[PDB]
Amino acid sequence: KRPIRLLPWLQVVKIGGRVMDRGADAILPLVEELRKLLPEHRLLILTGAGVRARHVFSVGLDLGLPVGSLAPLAASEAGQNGHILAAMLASEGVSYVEHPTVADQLAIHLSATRAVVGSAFPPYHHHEFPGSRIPPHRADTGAFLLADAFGAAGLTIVENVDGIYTADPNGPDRGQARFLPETSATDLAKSEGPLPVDRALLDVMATARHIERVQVVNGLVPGRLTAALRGEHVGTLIRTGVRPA
Amino acid sequence: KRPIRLLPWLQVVKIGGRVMDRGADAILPLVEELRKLLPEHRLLILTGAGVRARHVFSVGLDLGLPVGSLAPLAASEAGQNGHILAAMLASEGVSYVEHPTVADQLAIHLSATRAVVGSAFPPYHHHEFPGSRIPPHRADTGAFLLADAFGAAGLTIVENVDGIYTADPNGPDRGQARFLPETSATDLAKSEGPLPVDRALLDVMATARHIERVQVVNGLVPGRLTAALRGEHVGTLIRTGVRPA
Amino acid sequence: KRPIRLLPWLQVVKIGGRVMDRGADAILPLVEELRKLLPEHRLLILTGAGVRARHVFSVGLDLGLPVGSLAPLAASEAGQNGHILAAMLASEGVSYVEHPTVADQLAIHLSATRAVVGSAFPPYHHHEFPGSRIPPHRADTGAFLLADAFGAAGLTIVENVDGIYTADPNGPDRGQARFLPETSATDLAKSEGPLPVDRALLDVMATARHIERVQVVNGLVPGRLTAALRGEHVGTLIRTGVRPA
Amino acid sequence: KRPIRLLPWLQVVKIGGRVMDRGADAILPLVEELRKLLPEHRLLILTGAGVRARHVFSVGLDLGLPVGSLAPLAASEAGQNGHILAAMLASEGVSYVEHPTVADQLAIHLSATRAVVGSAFPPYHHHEFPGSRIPPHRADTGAFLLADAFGAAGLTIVENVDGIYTADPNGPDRGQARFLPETSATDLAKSEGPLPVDRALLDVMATARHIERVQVVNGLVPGRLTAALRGEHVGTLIRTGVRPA
Amino acid sequence: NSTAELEELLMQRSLTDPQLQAAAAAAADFRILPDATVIKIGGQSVIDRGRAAVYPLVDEIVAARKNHKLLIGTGAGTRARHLYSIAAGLGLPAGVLAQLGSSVADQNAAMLGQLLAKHGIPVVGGAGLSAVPLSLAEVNAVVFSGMPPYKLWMRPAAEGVIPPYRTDAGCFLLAEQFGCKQMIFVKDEDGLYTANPKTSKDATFIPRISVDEMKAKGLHDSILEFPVLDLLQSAQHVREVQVVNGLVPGNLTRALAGEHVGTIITAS
Amino acid sequence: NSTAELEELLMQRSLTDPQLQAAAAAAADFRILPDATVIKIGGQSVIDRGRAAVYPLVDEIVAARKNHKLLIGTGAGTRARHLYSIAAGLGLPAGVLAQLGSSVADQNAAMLGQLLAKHGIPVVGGAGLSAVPLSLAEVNAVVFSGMPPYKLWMRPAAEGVIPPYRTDAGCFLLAEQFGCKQMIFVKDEDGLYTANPKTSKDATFIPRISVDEMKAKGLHDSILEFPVLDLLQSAQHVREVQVVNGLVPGNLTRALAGEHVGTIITAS
Ligand SMILES: Nc1ncnc2c1ncn2[C@@H]1O[C@H](COP(=O)(O)OP(=O)(O)OP(=O)(O)O)[C@@H](O)[C@H]1O
Ligand SMILES: Nc1ncnc2c1ncn2[C@@H]1O[C@H](COP(=O)(O)OP(=O)(O)OP(=O)(O)O)[C@@H](O)[C@H]1O
Ligand SMILES: Nc1ncnc2c1ncn2[C@@H]1O[C@H](COP(=O)(O)OP(=O)(O)OP(=O)(O)O)[C@@H](O)[C@H]1O
Ligand SMILES: Nc1ncnc2c1ncn2[C@@H]1O[C@H](COP(=O)(O)OP(=O)(O)OP(=O)(O)O)[C@@H](O)[C@H]1O
Ligand SMILES: Nc1ncnc2c1ncn2[C@@H]1O[C@H](COP(=O)(O)OP(=O)(O)OP(=O)(O)O)[C@@H](O)[C@H]1O
Ligand SMILES: Nc1ncnc2c1ncn2[C@@H]1O[C@H](COP(=O)(O)OP(=O)(O)OP(=O)(O)O)[C@@H](O)[C@H]1O
Ligand code: MOO
Ligand code: MOO
Ligand code: MOO
Ligand code: MOO
Repeated sequence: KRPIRLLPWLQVVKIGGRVMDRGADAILPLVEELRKLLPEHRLLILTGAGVRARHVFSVGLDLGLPVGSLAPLAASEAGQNGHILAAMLASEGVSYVEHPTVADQLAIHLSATRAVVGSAFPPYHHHEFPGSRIPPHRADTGAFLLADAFGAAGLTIVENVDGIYTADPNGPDRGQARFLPETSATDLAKSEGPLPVDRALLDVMATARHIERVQVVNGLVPGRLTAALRGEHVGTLIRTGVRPA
Repeated sequence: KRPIRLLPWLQVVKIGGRVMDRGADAILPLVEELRKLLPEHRLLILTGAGVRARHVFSVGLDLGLPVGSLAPLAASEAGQNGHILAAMLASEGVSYVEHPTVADQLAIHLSATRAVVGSAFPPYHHHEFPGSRIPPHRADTGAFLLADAFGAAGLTIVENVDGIYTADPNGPDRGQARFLPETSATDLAKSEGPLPVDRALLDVMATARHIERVQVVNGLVPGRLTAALRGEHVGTLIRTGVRPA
Repeated sequence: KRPIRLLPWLQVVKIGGRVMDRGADAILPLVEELRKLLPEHRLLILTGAGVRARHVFSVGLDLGLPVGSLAPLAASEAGQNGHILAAMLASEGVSYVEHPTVADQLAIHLSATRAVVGSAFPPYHHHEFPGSRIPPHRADTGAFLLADAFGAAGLTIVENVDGIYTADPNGPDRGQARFLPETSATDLAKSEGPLPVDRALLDVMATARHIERVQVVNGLVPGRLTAALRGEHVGTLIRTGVRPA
Repeated sequence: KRPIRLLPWLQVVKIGGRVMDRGADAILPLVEELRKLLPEHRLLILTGAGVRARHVFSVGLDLGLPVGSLAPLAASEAGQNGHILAAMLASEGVSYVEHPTVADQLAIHLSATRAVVGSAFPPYHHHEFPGSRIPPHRADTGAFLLADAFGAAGLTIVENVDGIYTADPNGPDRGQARFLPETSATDLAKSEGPLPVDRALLDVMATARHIERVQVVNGLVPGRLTAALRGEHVGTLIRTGVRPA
Repeated sequence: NSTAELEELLMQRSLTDPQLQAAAAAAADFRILPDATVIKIGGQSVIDRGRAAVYPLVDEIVAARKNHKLLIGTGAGTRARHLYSIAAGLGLPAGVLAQLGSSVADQNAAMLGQLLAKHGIPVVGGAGLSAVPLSLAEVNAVVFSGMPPYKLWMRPAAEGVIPPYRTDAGCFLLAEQFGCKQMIFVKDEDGLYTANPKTSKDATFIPRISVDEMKAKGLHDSILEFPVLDLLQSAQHVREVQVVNGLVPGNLTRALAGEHVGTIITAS
Repeated sequence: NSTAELEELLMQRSLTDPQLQAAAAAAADFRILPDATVIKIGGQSVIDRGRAAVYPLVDEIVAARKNHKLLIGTGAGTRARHLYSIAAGLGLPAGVLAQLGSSVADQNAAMLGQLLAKHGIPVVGGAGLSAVPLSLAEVNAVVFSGMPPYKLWMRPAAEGVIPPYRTDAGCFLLAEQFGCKQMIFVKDEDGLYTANPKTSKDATFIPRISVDEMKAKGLHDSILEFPVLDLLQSAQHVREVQVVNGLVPGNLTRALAGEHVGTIITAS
């Protein structure tokens, strides 16, 4: 049978780095929404990296550095977004916690307080996999690996778009981009073309043990994160191909 | 007069490594018993090392290593048992905490949550005492040093046997092994022959300042740990020779 | 406009190292007063260094060491006073926390428990400013930098004197020493002569963003700290020259 | 010696009924200020009666009813204001509690939650004192009787005016009305003319055992209640003539 | 292709974008420690066997480091299998078992490190890496624990809870990350055979084979962790590995001298 | 003046006491690393520019460290400005922005460190300092992040929330603390001019100037963080600094050889 759930009452929320990149205009409403959710859910909030990681990839690739050097450089930017978000929630008892604390002491920290913030990037560091010059295991992938290892009640991915489209809705082909309210990880994995989630997220969904669905929602629209944490369908649902016990 | 009690409301429970070595068959009932005790007591749960430490002693002694090299190698195994036990209790808000946190921040952690798990081995490390090639200050000894330094309400040692006998009840002479419901540390120290507790435990009991008695009980019998934490006599009581204030 | 307040409900209390230097006679009543305050306020209690830092300055200056070597040596003594004070409050759930925890996880720790203790010295370390051979950014200065960065409700400085006088009331000129119930940081900065607070405290008050007044009170008089935390005037008030929003 | 303090860490806040009478325009900012204070103080918030009590006095006096009939009729209106204020704070865990609960179970309720709301009127009911046809022991008086009996850290009276003036600042003589930043209860008692506080408040201040000062502040100015609870002087201070122990 | 084209894509496209991925592939390729060799010392196959296996290898390491820069990683072995057994029986997930196994590799690095300390060779960690550059420069060798750092973020295997990336993968990925010139796995068999030589009596020795040939022969999971074979086919810097018998005196030395002892497994 | 007089004052007077302060000033003055040079490599002016700026400087560092002991600190650059912008827009205070900026300087030290690792040069930290004495002794150079450690205890500027003590100040204070013989700021301009040469077309080059002269000329906040100028006037050990163009091949080398390239700024 499947492994037990370590924290079955946990909700994991991953905040895209590009949401953070919009500054106060996006962050202040999101902080106010998170504030209202604290009495409703036990939250692990994990931040991605955003545009600064693109800059350090540009410099690092120009210097020739390998993918295991670029992975911790990008992870740094996700940690900085986590410190910013936690500071905004400090008066509610929320702090940023480091990766070892997440891996080993999350239960005591969520007993102390209603939510903690950490980095969504996983600590693959210099042991990132080779093949692409871009680190594959990024923020979407790390947040899902954690949520599934914990057996959490859900993972919600909060982005600057409504969900997944058939083409980049901010890209060259944005005119033929059609919104997908629902999809499976296996169908996405067989498509080519860009996605708002790591391609490695689809691979770890194939070996998942607990989480059956992950919703991608627009954090720039107040109320969508709240609705998603109640299971309401307000973005794109990704079916992992976990099947019930 | 004697030193103050730092945490007079604390109960310390040491879990023998060989209980953990029995796997789910022993661990699952013990976890269920611990779960029920969390609302009754403030617990520091400390794990011993068990058979893996015997293996690393075999390798280390075969390589010639001194007792200060073997001590942290065994301590590692007690930390691993602590991570396993804490994982099973994570959904109750229980986490493993490192030795510095135990020494300096136990009060805040037991304010956050009902119980924490740590390693019972003390951090003697490369400064372990010479004389025996086997590290003397092991899990029973470390747990007692901590409980007494804190001025804790009790220390209960949870083993895979009912208590102390006149001979190893799993050993060659097991036929003449008689159960001892009660003994003193000074009488045990004058005996030769094996015990289910570190011999150094008897030495630190002689210099103890607070804890008057320590009960050894069978963790493979559901309900004995619960009864021992209420002071019921269900295993072997060891009198430390602390005398009342 | 001014920066937000991170922890607007926080009260910061700095305990002079020389209060700690008096031993049980001063510490026990202060601990009993702190115990009674825990249900009234959310406290960050920060200890100074006292006479041991004078000794290590004497040795370090005799060896020729520069001001960036002396600064962490003095900070050590403030950390030791913090460990002593926290031990006395352990049974109330109070622990000492390290500088990184103060800077990054204070919110979760004050959610776990009513008060934490840390070092008042700031981590300037080998990057202390040159000019004086005595480290300028000491315990009063660090505690104020923290309280103001957090936007705390107050900072109270607990000393072994009633407040600020016109001369050292334990010094050669103590006969002409007149008590000052109220003063401004700018007026003190223009005076020469010794003070019971760091001169660098007056400089950081000039750039402060939130805290308008800081009270210096006698911790050797039971009840004064309690009264000061309610805003009662029982020592010397220092006006920072923050002006209201 | 004087009686012990039952709840020495309690802050009592009395909200004038006429503040409540202004509706959302006054209530919403006050609720937002109270929300921010909940993590800073343990609050007993007590509401007065306002204009509806004037209406029921008009009807009751027209029917000839005695002062012991009018007293519980006015108290009803203070209870209604308390239910309104508590509803606005419900999502913060705040509820209205009845007079018996205040008198007997306040400690457990302030352990459950950060603040509770009750009626400021005391339960004199049909045993109100004769002499005036207007019940003398009203909301200011009841709140002070409670705060002093508990030995609370303070009582703050939150009104629709800045404090006490030499004449009614909304009345005929408002042109000669001079603001009084500080006064004593004994000096007010010897004056004739109207006040923003019950005259019986001055009488119970003369027999008080603990509370030395009570501040009257304008709840229509955001931030004044917050400042008053830190002891800042932002309205009229009334000295009770309790003198220190 | 140009720096500015790559920077524009990096700013304007998702990292998932195939066009970005392809411009990133054309970037220059810097090797961090190109003159170093990574050696894995097996936990079950060497260190668990005690003095008779470890002492001759210590002597070879000490002799080798005069002419070779060495990063020596340790395996885990029988204590990790015991931990995996306990934890799997409790239903714990692969990410928890991954943390447990690392502690056993750490133990083994500490024991090996103490035998090498008098020759100046440190166990690294603490600093992670940057104790590595100084040590390699001065003493020509360092000892490290071979388990990857993934811990709770370990991807699980398709079936079961045993962590799929263990100490063969950890040592391999470090060689690949540093761009080392050579990767040697030190085990307790001469090399790869057509069957497990401990189970099968007529297995045939294979001196050289590619990953694809190994898969076509049913040898995906034999003398190396099978994910390592896929990592090798993806690698930029280490495109072959050598498996040698550490129980044969001098085998490590001879492999470092370029002798074809053992089995060479090629990415293609 | 005597040891006993100083000890008596240290025991009996506040550290604020002018008489104590003056006896402390007469103490002996030990330089910890008097033969070392601190070099700051600019974040925006060098590392952000990639290979064309960094690779020639790596080559100079490698050549220089044969005859010179070097402590090489990194700046932060455009990613820190982005973080400052986000955080300032949220109303966060200078002490929070200080922590954010340090992470960017750490990134830059890691990237520079990886290009130098094969030459034995470590990135230090972890140990803080005492990896420094051993590395300097053996390999003649170390890389460090240039941001001061003040973090949440950063004093704010008179106006605004940008941390006033950044990587110019961090590197300067380390040179001053260690009593180093020389402090070189490596930027992207030849030195100080009478105006910003990127904004003004007819600015005039200044080979040598004192802090007071710079203030009298409106140049308090130009090519160095302006607090550094005040730190320099207070310094005990480093009483002048040199600003050179790292984009000119050999400029660092020539500055280490005593050539007057660039601008020398004197405390008096
Ligand atoms: N098919 C698609 N559907 C939706 N968005 C897409 C698609 N292809 C590309 N995108 C892009 O993905 C962007 C979001 O993913 P991106 O990695 O850029 O940011 P992020 O998730 O905030 O970053 P991080 O991974 O650091 O958290 C969107 O703004 C959108 O333009
Ligand atoms: N006189 C004795 N009475 C009872 N048990 C004894 C005696 N002498 C030896 N023993 C043995 O002690 C064993 C338990 O102690 P042991 O050190 O082996 O395990 P542990 O306490 O679980 O290990 P750890 O110290 O790592 O926690 C028992 O199973 C028993 O066989
Ligand atoms: N003008 C003054 N008014 C009041 N006290 C003064 C004055 N000048 C000097 N002092 C001295 O300052 C002393 C307290 O400051 P000091 O630095 O000595 O101790 P502290 O604050 O306990 O130490 P730390 O800074 O390590 O916490 C007083 O005991 C007093 O003698
Ligand atoms: N001397 C005075 N100074 C200040 N206000 C005065 C004075 N005399 C009369 N008042 C009036 O007192 C009013 C407030 O007291 P009032 O009893 O009317 O309301 P309240 O306290 O809100 O009611 P309740 O007692 O039901 O809580 C003010 O609006 C003001 O006009
Ligand atoms: N086809 C094969 N050829 C050679 N050896 C094989 C083959 N198939 C399986 N093996 C087994 O694999 C073993 C080597 O892998 P093993 O995991 O034991 O080494 P290790 O590196 O010591 O592991 P760890 O370090 O994880 O303890 C050999 O002892 C051998 O019995
Ligand atoms: N009077 C001046 N003379 C020369 N340069 C000036 C002057 N005034 C301003 N500057 C500017 O200062 C810049 C150097 O400082 P800058 O902060 O860019 O360097 P940096 O050390 O790379 O910063 P960081 O490391 O903080 O990113 C030059 O590019 C130049 O445009
Ligand atoms: O990071 Mo913590 O580990 O709030 O006791
Ligand atoms: O120190 Mo912890 O290990 O704030 O829960
Ligand atoms: O960080 Mo602590 O120091 O989870 O109580
Ligand atoms: O029933 Mo009580 O008597 O909600 O504390």
